[PDB]
Amino acid sequence: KVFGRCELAAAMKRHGLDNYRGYSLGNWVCAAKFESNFNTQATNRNTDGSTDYGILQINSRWWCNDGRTPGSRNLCNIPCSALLSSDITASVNCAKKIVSDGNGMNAWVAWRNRCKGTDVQAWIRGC
Ligand SMILES: [Cl-]
Repeated sequence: KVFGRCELAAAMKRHGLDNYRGYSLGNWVCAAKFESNFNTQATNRNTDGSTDYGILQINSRWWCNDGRTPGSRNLCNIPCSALLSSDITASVNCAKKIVSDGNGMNAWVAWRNRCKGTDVQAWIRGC
């Protein structure tokens, strides 16, 4: 599915991301916009043989297992395929683990480059 902005904000809020580990909701909405364009089925292959999966583009070298990535660590203990569901539960649960790992939201390249340092509250304005 392709979420609307406020629709995703509300779902992310129900799943406990607002202010999670120090990151207000607009961070998570901005990250999804620029990672997946709000599409739960987005996928992107990388040079190291990994793939990024789903609404938050979770990576198969470190976080989810896709069975085809060298050096897999599966730190979210989840098949990557579950991260392509239209239900965001598995992606949120893994995102919570990622953002707790010690480098905050910097794991999300698009957030780091395109959201961090901007007024991210604008992403929930009008919702
Ligand atoms: Cl998989």
